[PDB]
Amino acid sequence: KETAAAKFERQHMDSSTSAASSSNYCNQMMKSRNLTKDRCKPVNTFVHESLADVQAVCSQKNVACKNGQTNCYQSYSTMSITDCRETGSSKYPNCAYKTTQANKHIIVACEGNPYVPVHFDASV
Ligand SMILES: O=c1ccn([C@@H]2O[C@H](COP(=O)(O)OP(=O)(O)OP(=O)(O)OP(=O)(O)OP(=O)(O)OP(=O)(O)O)[C@@H](O)[C@H]2O)c(=O)[nH]1
Repeated sequence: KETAAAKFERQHMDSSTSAASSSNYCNQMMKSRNLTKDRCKPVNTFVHESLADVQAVCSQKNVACKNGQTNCYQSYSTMSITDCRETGSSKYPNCAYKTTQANKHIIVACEGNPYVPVHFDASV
């Protein structure tokens, strides 16, 4: 099956673009990363940094995860991100999203050997 770390890259990494310029970015990216295949994933964040930079967050600031697990980490630096949020008009299979660009600290959960991001928890 798909590994958790690979799923995290597919759902949350987009180092190919410095930031969402396009109003259409989320519509396209939610679809192409398979986040709209079986339903419209309601909220999803893409991070525009190198994979090394995001993996490094697993050795940065240890914080509580929203679900109460203790294995979340907050980036010391802000990073460029895009939040995709489903619209109220959106109806599967024609999922529609608002594309919001920001620079924020990311919070990810890390697991494994190697210790790598497996879940996007929040941005702050
Ligand atoms: O920034 C984000 C937040 C989430 N995600 C993805 O979504 C999945 C489900 O994670 P979830 O936290 O349960 O989703 P959401 O409650 O709607 O998050 P939220 O940003 O909407 O905000 P919250 O978690 O804090 O809940 P809330 O909507 O504020 O509730 P309330 O204030 O009215 O009481 C995660 O695994 C991530 O893959 C993301 O990519 N970027």
